[PDB]
Amino acid sequence: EGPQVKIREASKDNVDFILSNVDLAMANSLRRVMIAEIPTLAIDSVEVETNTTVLADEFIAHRLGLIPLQSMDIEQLEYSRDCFCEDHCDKCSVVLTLQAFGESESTTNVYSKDLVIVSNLMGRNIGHPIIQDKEGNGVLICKLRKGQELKLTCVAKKGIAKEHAKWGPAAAIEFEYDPWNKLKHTDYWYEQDSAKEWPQSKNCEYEDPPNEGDPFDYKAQADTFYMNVESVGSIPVDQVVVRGIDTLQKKVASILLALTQM
Amino acid sequence: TLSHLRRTNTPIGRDGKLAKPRQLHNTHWGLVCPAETPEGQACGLVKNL
Amino acid sequence: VGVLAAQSIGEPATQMTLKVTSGVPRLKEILNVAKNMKTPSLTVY
Amino acid sequence: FIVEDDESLGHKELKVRKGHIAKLMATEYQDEYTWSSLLNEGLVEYIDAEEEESILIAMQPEDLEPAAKRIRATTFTHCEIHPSMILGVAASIIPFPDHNQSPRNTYQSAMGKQAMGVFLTNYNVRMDTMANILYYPQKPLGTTRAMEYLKFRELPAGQNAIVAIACYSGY
Amino acid sequence: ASRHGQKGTIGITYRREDMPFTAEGIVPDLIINPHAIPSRMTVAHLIECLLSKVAALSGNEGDASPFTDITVEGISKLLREHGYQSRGFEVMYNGHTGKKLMAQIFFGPTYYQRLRHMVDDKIHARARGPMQVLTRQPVEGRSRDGG
Amino acid sequence: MIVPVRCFSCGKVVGDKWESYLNLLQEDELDEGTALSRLGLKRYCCRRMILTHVDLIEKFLRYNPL
Amino acid sequence: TNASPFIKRDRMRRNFLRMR
Amino acid sequence: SLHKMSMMAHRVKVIPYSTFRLNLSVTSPYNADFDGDEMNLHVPQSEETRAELSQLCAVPLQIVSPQSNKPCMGIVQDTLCGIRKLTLRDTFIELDQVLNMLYWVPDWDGVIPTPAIIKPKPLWSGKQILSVAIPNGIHLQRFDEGTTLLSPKDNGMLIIDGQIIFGVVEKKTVGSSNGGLIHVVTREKGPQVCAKLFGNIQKVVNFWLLHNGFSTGIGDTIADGPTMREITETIAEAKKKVLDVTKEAQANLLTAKHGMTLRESFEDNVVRFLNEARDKAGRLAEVNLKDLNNVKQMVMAGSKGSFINIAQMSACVGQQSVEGKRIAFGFVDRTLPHFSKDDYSPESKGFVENSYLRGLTPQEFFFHAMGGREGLIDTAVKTAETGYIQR
Amino acid sequence: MNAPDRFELFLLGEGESKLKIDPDTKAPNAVVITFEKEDHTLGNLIRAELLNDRKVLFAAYKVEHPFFARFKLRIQTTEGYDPKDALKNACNSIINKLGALKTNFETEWNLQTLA
Amino acid sequence: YDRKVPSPTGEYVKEPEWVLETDGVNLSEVMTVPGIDPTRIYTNSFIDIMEVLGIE
Amino acid sequence: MSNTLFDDIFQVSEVDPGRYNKVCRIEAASTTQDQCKLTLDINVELFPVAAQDSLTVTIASSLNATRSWRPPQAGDRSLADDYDYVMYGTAYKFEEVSKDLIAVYYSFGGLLMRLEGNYRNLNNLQENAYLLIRR
Amino acid sequence: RGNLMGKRVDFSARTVISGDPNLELDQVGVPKSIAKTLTYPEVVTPYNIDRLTQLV
RNA sequence: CCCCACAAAUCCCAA
Ligand SMILES: [Zn+2]
Ligand SMILES: [Zn+2]
Repeated sequence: EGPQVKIREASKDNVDFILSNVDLAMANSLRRVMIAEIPTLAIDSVEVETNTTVLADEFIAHRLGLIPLQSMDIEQLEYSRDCFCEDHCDKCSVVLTLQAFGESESTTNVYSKDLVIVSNLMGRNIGHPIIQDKEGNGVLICKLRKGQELKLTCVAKKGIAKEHAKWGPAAAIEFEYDPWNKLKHTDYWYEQDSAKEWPQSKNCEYEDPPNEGDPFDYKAQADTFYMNVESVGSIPVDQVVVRGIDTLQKKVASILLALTQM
Repeated sequence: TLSHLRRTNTPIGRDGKLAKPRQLHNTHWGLVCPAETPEGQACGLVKNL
Repeated sequence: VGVLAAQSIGEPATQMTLKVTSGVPRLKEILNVAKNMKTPSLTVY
Repeated sequence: FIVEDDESLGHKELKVRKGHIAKLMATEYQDEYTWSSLLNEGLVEYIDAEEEESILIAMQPEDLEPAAKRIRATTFTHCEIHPSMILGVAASIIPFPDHNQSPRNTYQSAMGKQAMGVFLTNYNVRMDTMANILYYPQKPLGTTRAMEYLKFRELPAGQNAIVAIACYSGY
Repeated sequence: ASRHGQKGTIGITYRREDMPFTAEGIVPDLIINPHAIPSRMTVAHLIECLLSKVAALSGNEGDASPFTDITVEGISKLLREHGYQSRGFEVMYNGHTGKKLMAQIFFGPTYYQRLRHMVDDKIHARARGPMQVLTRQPVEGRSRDGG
Repeated sequence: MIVPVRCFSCGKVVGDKWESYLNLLQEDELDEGTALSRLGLKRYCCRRMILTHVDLIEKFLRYNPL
Repeated sequence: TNASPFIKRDRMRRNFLRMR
Repeated sequence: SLHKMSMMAHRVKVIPYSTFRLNLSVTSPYNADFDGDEMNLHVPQSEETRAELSQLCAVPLQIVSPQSNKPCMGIVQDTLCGIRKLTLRDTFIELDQVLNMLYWVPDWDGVIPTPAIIKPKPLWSGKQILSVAIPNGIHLQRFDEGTTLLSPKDNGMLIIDGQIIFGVVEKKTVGSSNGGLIHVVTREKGPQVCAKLFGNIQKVVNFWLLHNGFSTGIGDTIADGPTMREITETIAEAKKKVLDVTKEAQANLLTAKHGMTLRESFEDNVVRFLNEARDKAGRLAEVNLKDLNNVKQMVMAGSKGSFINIAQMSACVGQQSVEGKRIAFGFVDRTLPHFSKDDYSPESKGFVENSYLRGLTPQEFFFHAMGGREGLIDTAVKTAETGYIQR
Repeated sequence: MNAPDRFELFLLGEGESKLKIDPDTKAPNAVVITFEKEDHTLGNLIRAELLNDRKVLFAAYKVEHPFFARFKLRIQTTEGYDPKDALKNACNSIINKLGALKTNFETEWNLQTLA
Repeated sequence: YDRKVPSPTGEYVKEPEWVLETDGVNLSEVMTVPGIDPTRIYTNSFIDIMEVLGIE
Repeated sequence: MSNTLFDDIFQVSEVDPGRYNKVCRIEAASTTQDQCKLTLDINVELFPVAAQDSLTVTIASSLNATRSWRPPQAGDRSLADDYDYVMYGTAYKFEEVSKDLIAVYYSFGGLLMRLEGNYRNLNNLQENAYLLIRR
Repeated sequence: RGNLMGKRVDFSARTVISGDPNLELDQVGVPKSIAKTLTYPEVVTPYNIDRLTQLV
């Protein structure tokens, strides 16, 4: 049909696949769209009702603004700015609260699973902080001992990655083409030998050797790209790929309709 | 802070001469650090154990 | 003109290194005589 | 280090041996040899700045004691305990100060004092006019053995980053 | 500033989407002018970078030890056996296009420290402010909004 | 201070593994190398942090404020 | 040809502790 | 402020992200790097002041320095290295790139020059496209020691009607120089077109570098094995010659050159021999150096580097100096308490043998520190002195 | 701070569309298009795929400054053929190609569903 | 030393010659000693030239 | 409107790399002419050239203030293109040696070629021309 | 010297500088904060009446 | 308001 795709392998967190019948610009644009503007949800505004811990407040706020959140149904709600409401109605916001008590005599930890959903979830799977480990403990926030208290109110809103890294779902990407340099896009610096002074890519075995002295195929064109995509965990990976394709095509359609309107 | 305790200073003058203890000396070996000095109008005057 | 010449002769005042005496002290001596020699040598043909 | 010219084992040898250092390690790991306890029995001796004009020094404990990477008499009396100890506090931080131009080391020695990080731990209690504290200090991957004694690794200065040496065309 | 007098300031900031990126997907934290190397002639900086890379790979923390036997060759051998180019040069991609970069780039981790001179403390402007009492001239000092 | 979250360079979540990383070096007497390798940090950007982190809240908290 | 590129404090601590 | 420059007028385009912002070309006249410099501004109030400030202190009519009758302006480090990279016979470029970089030049004629080659694909020489930025009606001939009108070494430079014919762009041709291109265009056409020329050249070269990329590293410095072994044996033979001269001196028979004292002749001879060793070793290291090296490219291309720099990094440094007289006997009869007394061997009296690549030795490190301190203090005093003289 | 703000990244301009038209006077049938609130991620793709067409003569795009998320794009082609028609056909090609890619991807991934 | 000298055939050629360099200053006598050029003499210390040759 | 100005067959003596990975100077002697000498710069990477090889040359003033170069026009391009090395440039200097042998110097972007021989003291040009080489 | 030949002035500012290859020689980048603070007088004309009115 | 400290800034080079 066109740009065929072949899958290498996949896991809970990462996907490897081959991409064929594509031009370099399209692949790079895909990389950038996954890495830049995939929509998700993150904590944005925090209300420090009372702090007692040795750690600073805005410090804690910044740490909170980084825990990933469940975002499968992110498309359902809308941006706060695009909403006719004032002050973050339920249609464009989610509210989180934290309760940490320094009760014991040993240091007490505070994990992402401690904070709980408060406002109406309106029946969409949103806002659950991811717990990657088998121990059900999210990333550590802070610690307390016998005398400290934290009463925190957090509001999570839409956001996107390109304006700030909080909303970045990808956090890891890879890109390869012509492991054998048959396109000769670049040479290799070398003090003594080009071959020995460089290692061999794991992608080498797929494409053939350079035929050992064949005349330079000037008219050959780049293709057969090697992708590795690993998500933070805020959302399944096939989801991020399809959403990236969707947002790119939505952008193109928007520019086309703007052209038509003009 | 540690680099402010073991500190020395000598009075020579306001402007300064250019053939006298500003330049390092052989005797300084292993007693005063041969690099930890300020620069400008006090170079070679303040020195560090 | 005079200011321009003064600035022109004052620019290389910085970019200089510091036996026949030369350099900044020699410039000061010649520009600031100071009837001292420090190098009274004279050529004979 | 004091070096006895005489030696039943042969040519020449510095007096201290392996047993003493083993005892030192044992004393340390106990958490009873002290540096003083090294001094009493004649193993190391203080030297003022005046005496050196009557002493010959061996840089390495093996430089000439018995009979490509880099370039390397028989009447020694004292051997340097370690050359890297000719530095001061600030210069000790510089990794491989040998491998760069000296004025550049002086530039860094002066400048490092103008770096933030941590200065104590009680700062939450200790009022002051001025104070700088950064979020996530990191002990540098590169380091010398010295600043361990400087408690530097405990209280790092900055944090390391993934630098790239290139001219990416703009700035 | 680095640990070798190579001071400097930030010019602008990009983000990942267009910053140059490597095969493994690592993107650099910051990039400096290669021309700053030879004129200042600070070499030890590069050794620090290479050793730091190999230490991070092995996990075993590195060593500086001003006067010792550690030389570059062992570092290169160990780094190569870990599976990278011996001298640390690396294939590099252009974020804007994704095309191969014609040259290669030396690239690894390095220690820095933040200095005391934030621009906000040093910006200062004045237009028709207070005058000095004795001489009717503009007053002194940025804090006192001087000229 | 608290171990950082969301590795600077890449972005992978870090800190959840930190306490796991500690006990790996306590009762398992492995090296940091194999510790991280089993912990699963291929890229070294996620790994530099775990190597060079310096806990300070441990020193802070063991005061007795109020 | 490592020539001792790395040093460990806790490992040496434990090794000499078991040595004692 | 030192001379007529550092005082230039400027137009203003207001910018976010509070700080100043200026072109790289004007870096040198202000003598200001970006290491954390600070810079002043003055705003005129009336109309007369604005007019005369526009007509006298504007940069475009300040290109040529009256103090040295050569342009104080000139393109600088990055674009200089890049344009040297581009202006090589062995380079080429494709449609996709050339279209964009043609669109980068603001006043591009909107006409694409025909490809220099067609056989499998249209391509272009870097010279070919770079000629576009050159305004038409310019001519220049260099002929520097090669240039047989069919220049094999490709040295020299010739331009006809604003179109490159042959040569490699160099600081000796495009930088601040007596016969520089900028001088020619300023004197010939008009002392503002040169500003547009600066902009066009900078823009296009920067764009090409972006997609080319250029760097350096440790592997740049390291040299060939047998060659550095030859360096070592050259140092050794120099040492042997020095020792032989010393032996001859110690037997009381010597030249005893006219006028100066026996010791003076000895010192002169040994210093001469050591310098001969150093520069011969540097020459050998350079002639070794591969032509695909980056630092060699950089140094021959101009802006930054020297023969001395690569020599010191690769092969040897040379003895440190303290006002010419090499390091004297601080202690009695020795320069350091790790040496036997009364020795004049170069290592004993402070000759740096090793190179930065391997790293120094404690003594050599100390001597290097001495030299650096000397330089620091001498400059730190001369600054105030020569400022007084200047005033 | 009173500068143009960070919202220029993607938040569209106020009182003006996502684009503006202007015909060049230097070449026949030459049109320059100003785009704002985007950058390379779109311009590179558009220029490359437009250049894929052979009925077009010349296309190129650039970003004036990294501070401002705006970029320009210049097109002229052979006589008769309107450039705007060319670019709209180009967008159609893009959308079709990416849609095929997507559908193929879901087909593959569902096929690769473990077990 | 060497001096560029007009060649008898009408050119220039670098030609060796012998010069005397001293370590002291005086003019009222050295101008008189025989066998010496009375014109091409010159001294670093210009003040003596002014006192002897003239302000020009 | 497009006619050849000079055609000949040349035999190459040898090839010179000149420490350039892609371009090499070339030189050849005429077969039919006993005095026409040739030197030229050739992109060997783009096109193999061996020593002791026969070469064919063509001037080709034009092809049957010119406007912008047209894209290759994947349709018909019925031009003087039945060769391989088709390329363009400009002459810049003329020299009369031996009072009879004229020399012309052509520049090619950065590439150069020099031609000799004395019978077409007028047929050869003007500043620009093309160049056609087969096999 | 501190008051007559050299003195404080008004309408001035000083910050840190950085390079830019996208800005030609005669121009200079200025932060908008300065433009807010630094000012300049104009006189009302039948030419600038509209622009000045809008600006006010 | 002065006096003292304390720091930046002139960090080369040419071929
Ligand atoms: Zn709402
Ligand atoms: Zn990471």
